[PDB]
Amino acid sequence: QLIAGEHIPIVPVFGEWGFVEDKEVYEGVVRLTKDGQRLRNMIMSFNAD
Amino acid sequence: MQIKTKGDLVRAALRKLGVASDATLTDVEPQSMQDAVDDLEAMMAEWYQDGKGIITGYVFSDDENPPAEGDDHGLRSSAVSAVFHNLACRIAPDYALEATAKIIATAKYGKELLYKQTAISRAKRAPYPSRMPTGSGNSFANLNEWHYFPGE
Repeated sequence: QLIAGEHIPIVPVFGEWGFVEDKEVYEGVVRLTKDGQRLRNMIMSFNAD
Repeated sequence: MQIKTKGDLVRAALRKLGVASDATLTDVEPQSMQDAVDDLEAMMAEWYQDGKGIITGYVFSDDENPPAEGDDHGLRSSAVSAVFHNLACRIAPDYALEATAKIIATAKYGKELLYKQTAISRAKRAPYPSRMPTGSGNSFANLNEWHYFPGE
């Protein structure tokens, strides 16, 4: 089905975007704190125990 | 080893005590030897707490085959000295005796040396707790969604 326009109607928004080795990588602000936050959750749970 | 049977172990224990040996002019009547073999079986069974004690390779005699004496003990070359020194210490009270200080020291040394290797094997570290994160630097686990250690 032909649609209107010359461009694909989907617009993407990227955060920290790039190519590492012919492979796309995009990152927000959360991907990089998961380790510290999981550790903090674990230590707080140990202390509550 | 020349000491290959439970009775050989008992004979070595008695010789260490000085009660009876191949050179003596008086010997223990075989009921005494049977009692000593029963003492040895009881001691070894108490050591080997149904698989959770001291591992030696000792083969417990079966009641069907009648004489326990004459059965090979199955011990390695390095456990015979410890076992028969402890046996001398254990069956000294039958003959109104007290094992001498050297025999007691050798018995302690032999028992500790017997448990040394099994202790080294049993000294193991438990796995990571179930609430321990795997880490984002492991790549494979992060991509497989295995973010936490299983545990137990």
